[PDB]
Amino acid sequence: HMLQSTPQNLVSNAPIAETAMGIAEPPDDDLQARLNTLKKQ
Amino acid sequence: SHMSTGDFLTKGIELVQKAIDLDTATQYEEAYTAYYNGLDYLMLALKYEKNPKSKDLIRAKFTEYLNRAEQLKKHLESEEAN
Repeated sequence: HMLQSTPQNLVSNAPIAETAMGIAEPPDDDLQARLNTLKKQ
Repeated sequence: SHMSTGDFLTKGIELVQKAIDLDTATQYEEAYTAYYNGLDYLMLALKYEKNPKSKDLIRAKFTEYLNRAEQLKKHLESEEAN
């Protein structure tokens, strides 16, 4: 088929535009660790 | 040899806002790439940020977008194997 419903495991934590708005006017170790893992391939 | 004049925070946000638009459109391949681009800038904003309240907020947002990017990546690994 041309189209498929988006899977429920992707829908549930879908962003709303509001999340990234109003942040800025135009502990860190495990975060850098996860980012290192995320970028691969 | 290059001055770092720009705002990494607002650059990171710009890229995440694009990712969110793509994510909403179900364009997950492009969204995933946009998220990780945004996160590289936010990570540098975090590393260099001297205001603790600002660091706290950046950390909270970084985590949220990182959680989502990780979900997309698993989805793409799944489509790729299948």
